[PDB]
Amino acid sequence: PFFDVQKRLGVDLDRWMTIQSAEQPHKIPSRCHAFEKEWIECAHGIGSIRAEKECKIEFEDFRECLLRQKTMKRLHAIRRQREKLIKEGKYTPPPHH
Amino acid sequence: SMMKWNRERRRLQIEDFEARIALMPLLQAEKDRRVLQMLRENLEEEATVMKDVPGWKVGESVFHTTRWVTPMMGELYGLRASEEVLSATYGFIWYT
Amino acid sequence: MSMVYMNIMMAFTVSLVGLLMYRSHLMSSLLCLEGMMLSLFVMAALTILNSHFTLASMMPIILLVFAACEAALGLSLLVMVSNTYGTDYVQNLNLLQC
Amino acid sequence: MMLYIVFILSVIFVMGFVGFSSKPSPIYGGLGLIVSGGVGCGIVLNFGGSFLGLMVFLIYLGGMMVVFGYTTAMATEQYPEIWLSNKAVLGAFVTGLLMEFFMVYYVLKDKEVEVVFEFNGLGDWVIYDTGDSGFFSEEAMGIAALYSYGTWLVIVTGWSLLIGVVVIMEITRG
Amino acid sequence: MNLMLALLTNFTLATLLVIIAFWLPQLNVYSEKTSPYECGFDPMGSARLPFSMKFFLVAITFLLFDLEIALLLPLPWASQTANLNTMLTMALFLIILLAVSLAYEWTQKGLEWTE
Amino acid sequence: MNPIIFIIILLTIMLGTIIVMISSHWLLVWIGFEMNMLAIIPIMMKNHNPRATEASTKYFLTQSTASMLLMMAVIINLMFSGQWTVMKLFNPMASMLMTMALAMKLGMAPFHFWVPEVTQGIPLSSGLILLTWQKLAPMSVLYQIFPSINLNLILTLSVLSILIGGWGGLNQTQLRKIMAYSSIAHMGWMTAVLPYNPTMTLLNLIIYIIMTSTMFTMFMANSTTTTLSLSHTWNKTPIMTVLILATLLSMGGLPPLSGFMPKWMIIQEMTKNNSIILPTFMAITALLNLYFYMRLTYSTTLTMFPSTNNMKMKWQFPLMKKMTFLPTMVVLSTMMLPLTPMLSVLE
Amino acid sequence: ERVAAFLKNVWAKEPVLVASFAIAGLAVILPTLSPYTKYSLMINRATPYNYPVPLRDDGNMPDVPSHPQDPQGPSLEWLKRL
Amino acid sequence: MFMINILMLIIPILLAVAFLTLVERKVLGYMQLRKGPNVVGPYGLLQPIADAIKLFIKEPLRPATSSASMFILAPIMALGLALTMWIPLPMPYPLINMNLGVLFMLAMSSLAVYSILWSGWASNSKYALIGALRAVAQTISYEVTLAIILLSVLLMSGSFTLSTLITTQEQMWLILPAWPLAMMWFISTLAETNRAPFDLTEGESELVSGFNVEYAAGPFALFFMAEYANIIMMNIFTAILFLGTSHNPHMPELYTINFTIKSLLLTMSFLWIRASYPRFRYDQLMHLLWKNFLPLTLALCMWHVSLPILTSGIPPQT
Amino acid sequence: PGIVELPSLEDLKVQEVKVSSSVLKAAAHHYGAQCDKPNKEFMLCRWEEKDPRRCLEEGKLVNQCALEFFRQIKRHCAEPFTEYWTCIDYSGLQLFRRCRKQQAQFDECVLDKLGWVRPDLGDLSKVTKVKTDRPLPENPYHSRARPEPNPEVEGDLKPARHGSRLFFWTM
Ligand SMILES: CCCCCCCCCCCCCCCCCC(=O)OC[C@H](COP(=O)(O)OCCN)OC(=O)CCCCCCCCCCCCCCCCC
Ligand SMILES: CCCCCCCCCCCCCCCCCC(=O)OC[C@H](COP(=O)(O)OCCN)OC(=O)CCCCCCCCCCCCCCCCC
Ligand SMILES: CCCCCCCCCCCCO[C@@H]1O[C@H](CO)[C@@H](O[C@H]2O[C@H](CO)[C@@H](O)[C@H](O)[C@H]2O)[C@H](O)[C@H]1O
Ligand SMILES: CCCCCCCCCCCCO[C@@H]1O[C@H](CO)[C@@H](O[C@H]2O[C@H](CO)[C@@H](O)[C@H](O)[C@H]2O)[C@H](O)[C@H]1O
Ligand SMILES: CCCCCCCCCCCCO[C@@H]1O[C@H](CO)[C@@H](O[C@H]2O[C@H](CO)[C@@H](O)[C@H](O)[C@H]2O)[C@H](O)[C@H]1O
Ligand SMILES: CCCCCCCCCCCCO[C@@H]1O[C@H](CO)[C@@H](O[C@H]2O[C@H](CO)[C@@H](O)[C@H](O)[C@H]2O)[C@H](O)[C@H]1O
Repeated sequence: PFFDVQKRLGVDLDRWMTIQSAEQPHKIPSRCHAFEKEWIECAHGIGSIRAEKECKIEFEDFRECLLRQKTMKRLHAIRRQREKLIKEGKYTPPPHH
Repeated sequence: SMMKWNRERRRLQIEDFEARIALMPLLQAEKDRRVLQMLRENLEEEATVMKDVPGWKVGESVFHTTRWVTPMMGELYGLRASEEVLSATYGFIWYT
Repeated sequence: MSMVYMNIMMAFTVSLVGLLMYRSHLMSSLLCLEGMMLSLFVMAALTILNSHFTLASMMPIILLVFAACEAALGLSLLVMVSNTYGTDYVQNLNLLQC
Repeated sequence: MMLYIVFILSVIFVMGFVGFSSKPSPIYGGLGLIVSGGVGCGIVLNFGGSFLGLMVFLIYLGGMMVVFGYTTAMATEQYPEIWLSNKAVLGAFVTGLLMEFFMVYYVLKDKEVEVVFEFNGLGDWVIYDTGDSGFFSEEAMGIAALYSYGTWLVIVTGWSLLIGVVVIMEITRG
Repeated sequence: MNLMLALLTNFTLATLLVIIAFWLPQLNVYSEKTSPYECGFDPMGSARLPFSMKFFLVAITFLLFDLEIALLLPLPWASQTANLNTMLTMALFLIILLAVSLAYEWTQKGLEWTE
Repeated sequence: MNPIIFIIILLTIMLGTIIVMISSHWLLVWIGFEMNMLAIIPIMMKNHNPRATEASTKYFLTQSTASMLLMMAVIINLMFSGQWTVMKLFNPMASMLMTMALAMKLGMAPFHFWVPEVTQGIPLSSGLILLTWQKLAPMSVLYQIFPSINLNLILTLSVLSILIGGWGGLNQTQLRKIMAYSSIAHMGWMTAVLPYNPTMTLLNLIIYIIMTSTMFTMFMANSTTTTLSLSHTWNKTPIMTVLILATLLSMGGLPPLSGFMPKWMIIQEMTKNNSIILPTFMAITALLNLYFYMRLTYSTTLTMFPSTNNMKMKWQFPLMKKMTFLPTMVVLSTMMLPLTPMLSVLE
Repeated sequence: ERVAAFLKNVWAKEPVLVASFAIAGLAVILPTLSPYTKYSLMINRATPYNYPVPLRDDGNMPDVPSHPQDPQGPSLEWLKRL
Repeated sequence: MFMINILMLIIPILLAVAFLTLVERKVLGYMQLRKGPNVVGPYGLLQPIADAIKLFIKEPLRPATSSASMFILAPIMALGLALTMWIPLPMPYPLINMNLGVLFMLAMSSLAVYSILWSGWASNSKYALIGALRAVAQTISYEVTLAIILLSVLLMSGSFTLSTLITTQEQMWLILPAWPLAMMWFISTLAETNRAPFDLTEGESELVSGFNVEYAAGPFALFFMAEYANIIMMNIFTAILFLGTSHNPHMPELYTINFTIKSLLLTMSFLWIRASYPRFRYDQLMHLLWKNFLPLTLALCMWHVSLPILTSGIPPQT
Repeated sequence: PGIVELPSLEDLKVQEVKVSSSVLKAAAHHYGAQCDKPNKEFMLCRWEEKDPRRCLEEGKLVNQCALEFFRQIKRHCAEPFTEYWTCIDYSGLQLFRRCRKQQAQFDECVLDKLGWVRPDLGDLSKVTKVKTDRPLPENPYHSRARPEPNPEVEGDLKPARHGSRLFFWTM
């Protein structure tokens, strides 16, 4: 905040909703709760300039949880390789799949 | 009249909620084995489909952390009939 | 990203272009403003719902509330524009070039 | 085909946006916004937000009813323009559909698409959560928390709505 | 599915009734028959001419009031909170400000139609 | 407007600005802008004439558009970081959209077209709020997001604002349009130094507000809105012509007046970072601002323009306007250079 | 006296608004006077939407029960009698 | 088996609607010291069939000045949405069990207004336009009060599920603790259904036929079927809300009989009211809701938030 | 970034408790009391370990206790129980309040024949303590080492040397 009246007065106006790992109703956790907790605790107190490099691993995992871009790339590759073998007659899925 | 009836309805809700709490351990244990079984099967059939691929390593994580991560729908049902995928994704929302 | 985001982001962009490319009626542009907010509501709701950000579920509702305050404000000015000129045409609002 | 339900609704979402963004008579623009609001409710509902989806539809139906009334009063002409009646409106309308149709055609063909930024076209279900078994709706718990956690939000929104009434009275008192 | 099937069936039933209504009866179309109705004499001016709205201010107020109910409809769920002291205060606070805004518009003659 | 309603609306303009400055959550920042926009519009329409209606409409369309781009940035930021904290943004596309959104709110070039027109179409008291108080909220956001702002984008906006503000004011005879283009020119200095030292952005902002408040108060004191109407002031109140002269020379940045202080501290910060060409270009281009300030001093104080016979009637009546704080503001606008090291209070 | 003179007038002219304000006043006032209000929050607390995660017995938690039917822990006898 | 269930819902709806037209004409007739249809079939029992056949073999007209697509669309929307209103109704089991059934009904009621607005506008005739703009005023009059009336009742039920209202009223009808809301709800449904004394969007004696003046034959019939279907559906909704029928899970047909009797009588009350009163002026309708119901509805909403909390009788969420 | 370690299909094998939810619900209250210990040892494990792979053994003991619990009912109270859950299964919501008569018959049967007492209202929602011989995990999140904090600035605040030192200013 430009003026930190919330800290000066010790009143919580909006920071209860700033992060998804904050206290939720009935303790419902977000899907990326662990990832964001790890990132927040890694970067706590050292500043963004340091956190940008020293907490890169935690932030990258957190980003992967949020948007799942690497997982979708991986699944898109497997699904592509399956259609490659189905038409070429080189693989029969199992019954359970 | 509504006060008394709503009090009793609240005592009934607590009994119903507690029966669920009694069974959650068993349901949780079943869910863990089922999820792990589905992931294991996905891994078996990943190896065959992607054996020939040059740089592939089967079952590689996308995460730097080795911590257990809950799979998303595509990870778990990625290679299964649409009937089962459709039921697992939209079955609840589409149930009347 | 997931494919749904392609069409929601596209819808926002379409309405933004619709807002920035005026015709005559001022009412038509106010509609494009309302459409822009609708895409933002949907785009925000998807993110919050999919990530299970429980407390953020109220945020889209708050978005609609200030959307109505904007629409009501927009319509109020349209009434005055219409009263002055007898149309809601935006080419009539050119007195302030000089 | 049903696994692509959110995608199909989102295609109609854009088509409704192209509808009112090309800016025909506001009568038809309101129609396009109602369709988009309707399918938009369908999109959000399919992500588990039944209350959010129905609410945005309900609000926008009320809003477009007022817009309709104001249109017949303040935004009408002798020959209200449909999408085919005007060359600028038709060009924008066609351009929107063709841009939309080509994004759809290529994202489906490749299960992926680069339209400025990369979008994956595996189907929208793949990102969904896999383990739900609570005795409540998480969206309902989050929304209801507005009255226990969102004291500050309640105050600023409630105050803004009251000021809103005061302001529109001022603005329209010639 | 059940929901989409139900909507499709209803609106298809309505569409079929219209198709029958137009294709079954014998038609005889000429200019005078299809002319606009106005009690026997030809209309004076287009029906597309502007139609003044005398309740325009209530109509804008409806938009603001119609969003208030979106804020209030969650109240049955909010009543399940453990923090009932805050919830009851904010629920009453919101409704009172709605009443105050109504009383203001009423006292300022916003609810009277322009003559 | 009922006097009580005017006070409630004014306090809501301030509350929306305050909310932006104290919020740690992007949603509450957006709410603050929306609340501020809602309250200011009736102040623009206060006199109810076609020009006020046109001004308010143009203002509403611009600010409402900026808010949608502002909220788009917030939601994109949420997708790529999963949080709402007001700080650096985590996506370059979000940074651009937010930066443009704040540029339109400030009226920086090339999003500047509304500022001259809106300022001309509303009274002087409303124009004072628009060109002063309304800068606080967008600047307070830039002050917090600058570590992620694109340097080329922000310096491009600053360069264009200084050029367009300087050129735009050369062709104006209307005082409200002169102040509007001056405001655009001064906005550029504030953002030009923001990437290097945000403390100098605040200093320029504060000094700009004091000088701009002083000028508007003096225009209100005499109910003058055009160059020629202001040229009669020497015949009514000679003292006010000297205050205008001192204030205008200050806004031109001439030593030893206060308005030189921000130009001086901004050039220092830019040179420390090996930025030599840009401050030189900025200082020379600010001579355009000095030019059309100097014209006003000529027609107002340093010559005596023709008067009218009816002007004699005004000699017999005193100034009744409140002129709140004008004695303090004019002294601050002019005699503050010896206290420059006090800028560390803003650190 | 003016208390009744004003009230009688509004009863005659706008009984709808008289009833509205009386009902709204009771809503604001009675919750602070009712002795049953305290149970509203207790009942909401006693409703178990979540699993009660057990604690690692570390050898000194006398107030915590080992079995759900142990005498320790909160009881709902007050709720059966409500 | 679901498709069969759909047909066993909408075929009976349309048959009940057809014979509601006969019942109205007989009930009005006897209240008017006459008989009403008693020649076409015994006791006029074939009269609805004659009218239906008549209209659908009548020539349908597309006015020269009308907007063709919107002209056709509006009646299709009217009947389609009218039938959609019935799917979440628990009689005692809904066809579609919805978590937010009440909210669904509200949204669909709002959408059905556009079948009035678009038909009137698409007709491109002055009486049709005047009728449609009366529908705008009518919606503005009742919609806000209608939603808040429901909210106050649902604070006792605890959910937006229609089937929960059956559970809520197992000991006692909600009409007892909320008869002031029942009063205001009942009037709001007359306005919502465009029924006398709020028959303004048609306003025969003023607007000839208002929004549907240019409609003939089958397209006109669709509007008639829609309105009469909504009249029945809104009184079923009123019966569920305020006169909850007890449900025995093993004898579900006893619920249906008791609930059907209640819904019929409430529908007869609509006809009775039509026979009794003059018509409102449409600005006087707006002042009725905003200056009388809304202040009272807001006060009662405050009361019904506080009352469960102060009496420790908040209903279960589930 | 690593291979995800999954148990083999052999390790995931256990004799399932294959009864319907109506059966589970009808026996829930007694099952909550009779199988509390393995159940609460499994739930402590899952919440501490945060890994389904790390609690498989505890999961099996939950299953084994369930089967043992249901075998006791089958031996001694099959008919009274079959009536009870048959009544529960009829209800679309599976409500307890529609089968108090059959519940009483089942309850008294298990009480007489096995000494099983039904838990009271509020018993099964209690937070209980459980003794375990499994060691508390050390780094359940697999956290890396936290970056070191910025070196703290400490000392006695002295006046600025020669003042501001801004250009010519001497103070
Ligand atoms: C301190 C360290 C920092 C250094 C920064 C610089 C500090 C100076 C800041 C100045 C602040 C503004 C206040 C200046 C006070 C001027 C007093 C004055 O001008 O006399 C008043 C008189 C007004 O007339 P009146 O009140 O009616 O008296 C009877 C005559 N009719 O006036 C008149 O009648 C004059 C009318 C004719 C106009 C002549 C204009 C030329 C003289 C202008 C001199 C002031 C220039 C100030 C600019 C800065 C100078 C460095
Ligand atoms: C302003 C006077 C000059 C007028 C011509 C304008 C010149 C250009 C103005 C631009 C700024 C340049 C100022 C240059 C001096 C600033 C640097 C400086 O002076 O050092 C810091 C100064 C303390 O001075 P120091 O060296 O410590 O000597 C102490 C003597 N007791 O601490 C300071 O910074 C404050 C000193 C500012 C200089 C003016 C104040 C001197 C005190 C006299 C005030 C008047 C008191 C009498 C009041 C009369 C009331 C009618
Ligand atoms: C006024 C304009 C109106 C239109 C508004 C449209 C808004 C659309 C928002 C889409 C946001 C996408 O944002 C963009 O995503 C891609 C992901 O591949 C990122 O891509 C980049 O960063 C990520 C990791 O940081 C990696 O993919 C890689 O380093 C690089 O490709 C971009 O850094 C980011 O800018
Ligand atoms: C008013 C105009 C409205 C325009 C609406 C436009 C809707 C957009 C069209 C989306 C069409 C989606 O099309 C969908 O693509 C996927 C491609 O995997 C198909 O899914 C496919 O998956 C597997 C792949 O192993 C195939 O074996 C299977 O045969 C096929 O179904 C779906 O069968 C198809 O329904
Ligand atoms: C224009 C602005 C208008 C603002 C109007 C604000 C009106 C607010 C009136 C007070 C509303 C709440 O009133 C207050 O509610 C709480 C609980 O709900 C009551 O609290 C009571 O019940 C709660 C639990 O339910 C217990 O924790 C508490 O010990 C008990 O006293 C208070 O006794 C009562 O004083
Ligand atoms: C907490 C919610 C419940 C509390 C009630 C909240 C709503 C309060 C409504 C406004 C109350 C005061 O504001 C209102 O002022 C106008 C003055 O023009 C009065 O209105 C006056 O003219 C109108 C039209 O002829 C009529 O209502 C009436 O004949 C007369 O009293 C109202 O009688 C009074 O009610």
